[PDB]
Amino acid sequence: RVEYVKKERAGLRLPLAAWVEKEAYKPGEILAELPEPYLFRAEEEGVVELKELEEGAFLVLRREDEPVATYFLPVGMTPLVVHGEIVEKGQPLAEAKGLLRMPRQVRAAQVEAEEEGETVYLTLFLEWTEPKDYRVQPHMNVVVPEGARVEAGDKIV
Amino acid sequence: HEIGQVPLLTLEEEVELARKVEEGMEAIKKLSEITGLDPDLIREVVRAKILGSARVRHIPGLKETLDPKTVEEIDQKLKSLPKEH
RNA sequence: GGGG
DNA sequence: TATAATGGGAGTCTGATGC
DNA sequence: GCATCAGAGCCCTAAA
Repeated sequence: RVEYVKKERAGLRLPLAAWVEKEAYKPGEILAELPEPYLFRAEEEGVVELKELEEGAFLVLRREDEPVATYFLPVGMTPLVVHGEIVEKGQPLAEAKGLLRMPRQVRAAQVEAEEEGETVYLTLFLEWTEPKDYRVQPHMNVVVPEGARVEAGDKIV
Repeated sequence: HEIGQVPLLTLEEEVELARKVEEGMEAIKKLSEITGLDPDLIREVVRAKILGSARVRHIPGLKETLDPKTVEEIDQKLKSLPKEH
């Protein structure tokens, strides 16, 4: 199993009377607490590319094929869209109910925050590992040790 | 009874050892080029250290009498190689 | 297998 | 020199002396 | 005690 390192910029919008202000979020840390359920809505029109992690999700809007937005859904936020769905500006992507927290496998390095009306929009610099499994057959030998650091192109088996 | 003291190989282990034997021969071939020695002489020197000090004798065809002095001298030329060699 |  | 093959078969009575 | 060993008559014939 190779856990691949991904470092990406993803956005989120929350009420203000519900988000806890921090400069970074460690895995598992509570991001916000909502008094009542809040509907996170699309800020762009596009087709949805949905990427679901172990816990938490990623949502990526693209028009034509150019990605116009990358949103981050923490734990406590249930996607209301399915992969490859057309959305219009303003329709709810995900419901956020109660306490929402960082997933266990994903972090938040730098956190930038803008304030608009009664909501905050987080530009999150997120780092996480996405697992992929490879099967090794009897005539194959693994040439790489447990915990090795590999770049693109390195031989594993 | 003595043969029954070595367990039979699994398909993986059989392939692993076989793999290592082939690779080692290729290594001795390369080690000959780098060093300017004789592939058989190198092979017997490599083999001498693996089996241990127990078995040391002149080998028919090797240019040098293969006594502890020569296996030390030649082993020291092999260990004088750069990390990649 | 026999002879003394 | 290349499917795979991995553990064997078989047949009196004396006295002296060292474990 | 019990096992392991090395002893157990001579010369001759023919057959293999």
